[PDB]
Amino acid sequence: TNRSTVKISNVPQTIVADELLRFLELHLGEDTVFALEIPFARVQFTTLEVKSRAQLLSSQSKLLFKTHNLRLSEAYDDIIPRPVDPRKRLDDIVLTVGFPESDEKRFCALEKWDGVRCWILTEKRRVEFWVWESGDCYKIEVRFEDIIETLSCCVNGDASEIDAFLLKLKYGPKVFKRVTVHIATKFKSDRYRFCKEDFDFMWIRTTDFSGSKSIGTSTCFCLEVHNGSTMLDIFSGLPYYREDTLSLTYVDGKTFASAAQIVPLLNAAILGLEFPYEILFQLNALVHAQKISLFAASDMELIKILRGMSLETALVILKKLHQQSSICYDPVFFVKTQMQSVVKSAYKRLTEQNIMSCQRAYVTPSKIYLLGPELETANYVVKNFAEHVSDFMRVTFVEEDWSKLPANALSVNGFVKPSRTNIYNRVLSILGEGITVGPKRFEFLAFSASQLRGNSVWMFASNEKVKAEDIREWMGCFRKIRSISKCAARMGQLFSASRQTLIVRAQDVEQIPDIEVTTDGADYCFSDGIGKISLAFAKQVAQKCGLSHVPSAFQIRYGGYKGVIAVDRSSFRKLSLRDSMLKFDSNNRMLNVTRWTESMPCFLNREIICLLSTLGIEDAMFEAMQAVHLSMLGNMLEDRDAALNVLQKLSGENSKNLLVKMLLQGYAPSSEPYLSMMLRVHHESQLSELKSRCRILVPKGRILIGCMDEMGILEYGQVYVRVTLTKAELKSRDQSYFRKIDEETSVVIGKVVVTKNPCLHPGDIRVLDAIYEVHFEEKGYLDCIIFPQKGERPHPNECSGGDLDGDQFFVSWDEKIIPSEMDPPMDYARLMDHDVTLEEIHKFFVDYMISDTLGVISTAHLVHADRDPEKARSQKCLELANLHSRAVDFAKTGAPAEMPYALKPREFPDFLERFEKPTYISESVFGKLYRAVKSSLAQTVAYDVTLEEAGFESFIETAKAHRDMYGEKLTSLMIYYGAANEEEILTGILDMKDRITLSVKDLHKEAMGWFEKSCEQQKKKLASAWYYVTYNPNHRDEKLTFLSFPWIVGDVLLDIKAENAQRQ
Ligand SMILES: [Mg+2]
Repeated sequence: TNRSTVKISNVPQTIVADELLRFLELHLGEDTVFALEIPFARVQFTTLEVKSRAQLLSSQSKLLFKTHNLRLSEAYDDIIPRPVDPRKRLDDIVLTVGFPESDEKRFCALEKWDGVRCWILTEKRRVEFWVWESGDCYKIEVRFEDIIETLSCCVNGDASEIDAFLLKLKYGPKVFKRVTVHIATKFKSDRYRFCKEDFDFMWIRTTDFSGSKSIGTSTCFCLEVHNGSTMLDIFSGLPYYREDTLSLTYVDGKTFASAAQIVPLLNAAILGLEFPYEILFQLNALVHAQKISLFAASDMELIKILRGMSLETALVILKKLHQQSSICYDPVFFVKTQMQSVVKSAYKRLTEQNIMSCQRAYVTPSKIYLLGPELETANYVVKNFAEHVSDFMRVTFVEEDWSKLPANALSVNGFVKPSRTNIYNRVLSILGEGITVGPKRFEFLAFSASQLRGNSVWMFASNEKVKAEDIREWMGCFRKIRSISKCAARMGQLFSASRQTLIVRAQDVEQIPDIEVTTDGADYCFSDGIGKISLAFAKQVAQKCGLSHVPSAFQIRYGGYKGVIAVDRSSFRKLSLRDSMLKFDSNNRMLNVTRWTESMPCFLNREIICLLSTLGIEDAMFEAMQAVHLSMLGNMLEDRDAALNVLQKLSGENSKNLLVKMLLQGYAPSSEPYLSMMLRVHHESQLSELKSRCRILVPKGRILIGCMDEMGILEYGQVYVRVTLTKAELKSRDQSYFRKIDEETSVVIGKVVVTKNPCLHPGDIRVLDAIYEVHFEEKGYLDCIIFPQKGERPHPNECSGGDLDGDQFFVSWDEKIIPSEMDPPMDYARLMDHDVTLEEIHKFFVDYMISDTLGVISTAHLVHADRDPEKARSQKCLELANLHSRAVDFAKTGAPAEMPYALKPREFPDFLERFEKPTYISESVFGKLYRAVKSSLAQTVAYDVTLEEAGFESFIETAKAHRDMYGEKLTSLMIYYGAANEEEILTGILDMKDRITLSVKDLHKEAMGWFEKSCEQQKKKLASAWYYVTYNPNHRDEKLTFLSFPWIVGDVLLDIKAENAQRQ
């Protein structure tokens, strides 16, 4: 319960471990100390009886070495994780990994290991098995969440009822390797040495040590323990322990041994002509999800039954097999039952609805996890190659728990050289040789920047029609690119979502030169990515995007000139691009607009709050703004303000949202059940965000796309910010921070704080001056901060490392957070002849995994910023800001940003919900916001529908089938991914693709709803909407529990409600 690791009190640095080893011998029992640490010293004892006796002697205060007293304090983190309970440390056991081969009582002994040291750790929730395969030692650790079922087994004779203990895993263990340095053993106390049993060496994560790779291809661990008197262990401490002991007999698992370093959990080549894109992937998906066993899919019966039957029914039956949460030990029986009890548009929907059925694969450190076809937003590559959409595969590299791969897993990081571990080599080998799910071999083609951040890789099966290399030829990569950075940029440019604007003539594209100052040594270009566009081209681009207004600037990727282009009414050339926007060469002379300039609501971040506090904004100022935010959030369940205060701006909802529709012209949020539940979900999301990432909205502030003034009027330290006034801002206008330009928009006149999204170094917070230019009408910039054309240094450049390639700048006129003084900024300062190879791109991906994520670097900066007197100007914080800049620049220079141990957060703020880390209270630097958030958190309508929304007699009742079909589809989606009882598009938002899986059934319902409507439409569309409302609300006692079927036609329902209210 304490791990016997006692944090020693103040001790001198001139202390010998052998001295304390022998001194403790004269004070406690003989050889009764396990481990010892001296840098805040730690001593681990053998048991909890020898511990609490030193504490008893510590309370007696007798122990005093030399002239220094010892105050043995509370138990800190374990020096070496060992089970203090003598019984929990099981040694010399027989461990066999396998799967139940679809019988629930027979086990595939894939590989048997003898001498396994099973350490069942409760405080640190993990059971670590120490194996000794070959000549090296490996540790197999389950995580107490891997175990979905622990069973009491009887593998040998029935004389002993309890002989083995099964450990059914759902994610798969993390395998480590015993690697030593053979260095001097003393090192005073040393970190892992001084142990009684010589627990030296390091534990680096590696792959399946078994030649047969039995660890990966096994979903269960069997622990043949010598004694069955261990009921107390392997009990409710191990999750899901049934008391019903099962008789388990071993079977030969030699037929499932695969030596392939890729995809160790797939079916063998025992298929004649079976289609792998629709069964083998789905069968392997079932095996990985453990819905059926590996022998359940490799058996002749199921293979022959699926081969004989139709493919569409096969997809349906395999999906239904994947539906149930238990392990189907009789997939043949399930398939036969669904066959006998069968109860009897087009795949190219991405060309129209921009949604693909992608077959993603999470490649863990030692296992493959195929996840079948899943609906996500389509990208340009599949948009072009929809003929082979089933040949794509979104390969993601995870850490055996569907979590992000740690840098420690892929790199060792007391070491002389950063030697990459076996996980990095495995990822490189998989990216090279590809994933082979049967006949289809998925080999790497390219990845996106977000995919790089998400550790996701696309792989194409080399179909006979088009090879996986020809698509790379289409995308323009690996053709003539010379640098890995620009190769990755070109690869990612064709994956990010965008809108295809008008095709632009190459002759109409002017090339206006860049603006560079080149002062103070650094070469700084003012027009780093900002271009131009004519007003006519702007209007046609706007209507191409889908807007009725002309945005000030568009973030574009036209050809290779990636950047943002502003609307100049003086400009007559169509596109007037620049050289500084060039990233790669491309003949695709057509605009690809990602996002335009809109007045996106502002919201602070923990990094922005940290820097503003460091520059001199008191914590009592942020707390007041968060108090206003929490006041706005508390009454959203009880006031109509949520229509234009929470959903409109705090969340991603807009004027076309259904909740906004029924709140702008509807009743209170708590009146309607669907409205109340969706508003409660939004409330939970906003509170969780504000508690995690302090998105404190500033009404006097807007996050705006950076832009440059194309005329020389704006000077250094001066910016132009003309923003369309919000409704609340329209109500309270004509202030010192604004002046009326039009009936709708106003330009800031006062001081403005400007910083980029990362915003980690004190100095990116720039207190610029918002000035009104007499040329506001001539150029008409809107919802975009206008950086000066000339000056000592470009303002986005001194905003950390920002530039006008579409980077959004945090701009707020709110005087409360505007610093009195601004810190002077950081400096923010190779075409190898070997060209770009596929292996080089794989190495770039691997090294990006080596580099620590921007999120963890920002979190560590927060940790080191919440205690130091200089919050962000601290040496730790400045060095880690430089490291964060290196991590951002990794997309340009492939040097991983390995955060050192000195910069690692030893103890984490209470604001960050890091339960594994040792938390310290953070009442110093705006940690009061978390406490305020917690304090704020811890402070049918059928008749109404039939009256004010269903006045016209519908009497259709055709929506009952939809409620039994679309409701069935929603229940299927909830069973597949969801966990709550929500039936709306936010079902998975408790979410990356749940809004895509959902809102498609509603889109299917919308198609189904109009299909059942014969159109006028008052007798068809309104009738169907009223029938759905009556089916859901009036018969809510039925077995539907949806409350969202009428919301699929919710626009029509709200229109009918307004029409009935208009007639009244
Ligand atoms: Mg940028």
